[PDB]
Amino acid sequence: LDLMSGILHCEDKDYKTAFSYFFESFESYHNLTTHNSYEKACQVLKYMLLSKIMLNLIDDVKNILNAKYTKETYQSRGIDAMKAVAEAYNNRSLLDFNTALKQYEKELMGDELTRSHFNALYDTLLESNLCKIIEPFECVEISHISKIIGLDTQQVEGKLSQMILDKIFYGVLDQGNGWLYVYETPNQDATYDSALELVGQLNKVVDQLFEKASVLY
Amino acid sequence: SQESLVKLFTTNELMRWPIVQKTYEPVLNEDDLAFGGEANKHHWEDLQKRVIEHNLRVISEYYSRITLLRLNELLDLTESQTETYISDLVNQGIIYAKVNRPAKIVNFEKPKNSSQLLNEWSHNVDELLEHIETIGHLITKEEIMH
Amino acid sequence: NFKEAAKLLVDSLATFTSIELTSYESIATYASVTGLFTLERTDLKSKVIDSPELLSLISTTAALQSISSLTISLYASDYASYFPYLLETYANVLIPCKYLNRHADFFVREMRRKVYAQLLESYKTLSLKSMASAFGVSVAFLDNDLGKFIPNKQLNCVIDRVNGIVETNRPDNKNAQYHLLVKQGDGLLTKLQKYGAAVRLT
Amino acid sequence: KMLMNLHKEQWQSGLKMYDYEEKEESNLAATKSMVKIAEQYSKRIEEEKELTEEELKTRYVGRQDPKKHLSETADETLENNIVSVLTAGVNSVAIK
Repeated sequence: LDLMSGILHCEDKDYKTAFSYFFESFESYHNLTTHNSYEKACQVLKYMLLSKIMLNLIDDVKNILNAKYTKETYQSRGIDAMKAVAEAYNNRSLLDFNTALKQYEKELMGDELTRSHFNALYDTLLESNLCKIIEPFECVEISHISKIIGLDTQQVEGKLSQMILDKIFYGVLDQGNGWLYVYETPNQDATYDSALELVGQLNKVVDQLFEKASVLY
Repeated sequence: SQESLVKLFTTNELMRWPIVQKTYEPVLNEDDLAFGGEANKHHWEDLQKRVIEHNLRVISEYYSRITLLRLNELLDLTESQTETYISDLVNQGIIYAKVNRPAKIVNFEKPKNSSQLLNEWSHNVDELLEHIETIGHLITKEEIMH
Repeated sequence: NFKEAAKLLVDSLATFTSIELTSYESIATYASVTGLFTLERTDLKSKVIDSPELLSLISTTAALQSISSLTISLYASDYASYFPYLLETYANVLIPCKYLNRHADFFVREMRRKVYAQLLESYKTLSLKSMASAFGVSVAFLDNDLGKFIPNKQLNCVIDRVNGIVETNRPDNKNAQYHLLVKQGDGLLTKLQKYGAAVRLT
Repeated sequence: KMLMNLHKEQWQSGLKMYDYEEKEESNLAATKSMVKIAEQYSKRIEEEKELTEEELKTRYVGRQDPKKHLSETADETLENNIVSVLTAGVNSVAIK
């Protein structure tokens, strides 16, 4: 019961509830008899490490670890993965994660929940680093972003196109010089918007007037 | 002895590292628990950062626009160093800036809307009319004098 | 006009009661068509990709399948795979339908307009080859399709054939909001005149 | 004459323009408020055309008159903004 809820609130993206539920199921699975609860202690444990990585508190990934149940009783490739990704999100190094999931690929393929949260994780990580670079910069080359961010030149240009569409900086990428302009400018004014409504009102009113004048004709 | 070092950073003048280094080299680099001790030998190296970060305050206020190529002379840095130190310093909130990567111009500025610029322009006008009224009173007054 | 259609039919996914009214897989297909037409990214993604109702119904038949894959590709900016899905949508969805046989021509033409216009919003400059390659067409063929769509305008672009770029003009600022108002006002002035001459005659 | 007079810059207070933040405020409020009294104006004239004038005005919100009130606001904000344009055009050219 707790397991199911654990996965589902984790997916809904609340990692405070997930961690509590997956702590509860850790107590049950670990200490009662094993028939498949070997496999299910091991899996709940990996999702406990994952939840902390999303919060960006990575000391708690390390507090959970110890060779008493985490590198002793359940010892998997998956344990090494989680601390690798943990270091990488904290560092702000998307390159470290990219190396990490390459060599922990077999953990990744086998679990659905990890795979969903390592996508969530990739895009949240990419946006936070990307910001840092383009906040004190304008007219900045795409090659220059790429070195810092850990990505190919193209991969950067492709991603940048999507950030504009979400409107998280709403700029334009100029591809013929490779420069990125960030525009935070208001292109909107209050008077003008309210004026479109005011005029709108009068058009409806003039139809209503026309009926009353029908008698004259 | 103390007064000459502290005085430099209470003013908002320009200053340059190879010069500041030399001045205090047989005064305070020869006093331990300041610069030139052991752990303090590795803080003489820190003094460099302080001079730069103070200079950027001055330069932002004073230059509304300056070339980068000029900026790297001033701070006594090369291009790689100079961009890093402006970027960190924009985040901290002391200055607000935009830096261009091809090697064009680095503009230091604070945002100013249409409404804001005009407000200043309202105040100028009001103040000019107060100036003229008091001037008419002292002319009348001169007729009494002579 | 589909503006009304979307509104009624996205709701008709949730609760449907059917007495001489056509199948629930049939109603789902129609709803995806009307979603695309009306709404833009942010809204679209909620309504017709994240519906619980469509996600429980899956795809098993051709018609539903092609329409569905097209919709995710408009959102997800895979423009490569967009045109094979677009072409599938012409044959299997628009034309065998009674209520879209006459709106098939209009719907595909619009679709070509939107996808290229989305790309343009994220760009100030592109190159001709990059742009063409993504679509999976030729530069020559691309200039030709742009050259029907631009006069009427939803793209908001020009093409410099000479420097080899595609350049993008932006009239969105206060300029845009001024143009919106003067035109709406031009009509109010026409109507006021028109009724007024008639009573002044009486 | 002694009572009628005022300051030495009261006869020299039309050159004293206002801060334009405040003038923007004046622009913004008047347009917004008129949308809501206009809405009120639409409801009033949907009916109100059977017999007995006072009754109809009691029924369809013809008392608490929005027709009168919409005109009033418009005129009021209209006379202000003619002088504000006048002020700016004088001060820019005159001084410099």
